[PDB]
Amino acid sequence: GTGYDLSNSVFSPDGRNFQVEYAVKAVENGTTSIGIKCNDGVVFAVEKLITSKLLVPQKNVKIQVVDRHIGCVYSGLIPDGRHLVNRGREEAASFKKLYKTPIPIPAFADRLGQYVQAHTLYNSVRPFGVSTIFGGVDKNG
Amino acid sequence: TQQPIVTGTSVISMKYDNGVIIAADNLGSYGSLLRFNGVERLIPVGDNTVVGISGDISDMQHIERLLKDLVTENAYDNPLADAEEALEPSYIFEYLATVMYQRRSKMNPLWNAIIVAGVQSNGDQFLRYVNLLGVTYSSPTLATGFGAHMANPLLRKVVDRESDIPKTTVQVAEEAIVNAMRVLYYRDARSSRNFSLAIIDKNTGLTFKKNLQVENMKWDFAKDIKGYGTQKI
Repeated sequence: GTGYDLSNSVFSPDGRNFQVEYAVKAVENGTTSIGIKCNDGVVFAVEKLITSKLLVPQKNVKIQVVDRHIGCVYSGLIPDGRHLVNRGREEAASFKKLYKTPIPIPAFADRLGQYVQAHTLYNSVRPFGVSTIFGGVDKNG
Repeated sequence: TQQPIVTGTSVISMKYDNGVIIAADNLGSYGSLLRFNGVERLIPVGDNTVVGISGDISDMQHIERLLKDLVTENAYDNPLADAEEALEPSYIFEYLATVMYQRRSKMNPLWNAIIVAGVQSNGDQFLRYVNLLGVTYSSPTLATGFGAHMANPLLRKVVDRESDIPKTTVQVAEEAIVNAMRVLYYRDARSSRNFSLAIIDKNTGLTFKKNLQVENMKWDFAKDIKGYGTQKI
């Protein structure tokens, strides 16, 4: 039939999840942002549209830090982006508190991944309207 | 409700014309056993604040993590983290004070005596105390435990009242501190000869001296002391 795109956790006949795909649309419509992996670190950059001369220059920082060694930048619904970072900070904090060592980037990546993947499991939630570029330096580069 | 196990003794401090000084030996006792010796009990938060802690060491280590976390947190979404919006001694204290009181109020205290020393953004000297009961207060000089009884009397001779601060130089002050540390080594059976000392000057910043030692002790007269009354040899 049809209407497989009205509820979030629903599988369409061809095995897709339209709600997630529609989220991507919000992402693609957002500002452009990138990440470059150099040989001893990573660089993050992003486009900040001057919607008006009224915006105080330099005053609406987009890139965010998690812990003291991780950087995060995203495109799409900014508020969704902040929400995900808040979770990341909690996750990083929880990890350090028990293992002492600041969270390895690969471990942090899955923490964010499992969390985001979680928002595609129920119709009582909406998927994240952002794609996020993030990384840092750890025990392995 | 608990009872301390591994503990640190006195934490002494005072304030001079430009900043404040704080010190504490490097011992971690276990009852009467002077068990651990490389214990730093002076926690620098940023470089305008130094937190000296005495009491249960496990709780101290815990308060240390809380402080590092505070620094990390303050940095989040804070473009002025190391400028207008950096941690002030007064913030670090108010936080610690809050935590300390909540814990005693829940009948599970952080068994410590804490002194926060530092310099406010406007150059003002900051020096305040808080203990496991949540009690707090300020004075030109502050010391925990054993140091409250022996160090204060000495330090107060240098800065007895407010008008004495501007007349006291870092040399005079640091001297008083170092001498007090010696006196404490003479009469506190839970003290160590090694200690750390830190200066927070509104001009020179934070000077953190590790591995000091009590020097120039008088022990020679000990040879003339024989018996406990009538013995002659």
